Amino acid sequence: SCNSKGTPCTNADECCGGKCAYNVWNCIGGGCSKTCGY
Repeated sequence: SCNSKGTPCTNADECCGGKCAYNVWNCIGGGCSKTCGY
């Protein structure tokens, strides 16, 4: 059970590829929503 890119998560495990993290310019690390890369 995994997820795909563009999907919200809290850990890399949530991503079949292992790329869980948020990438924003107006969302400093600390209260954001990480997304899948692969």
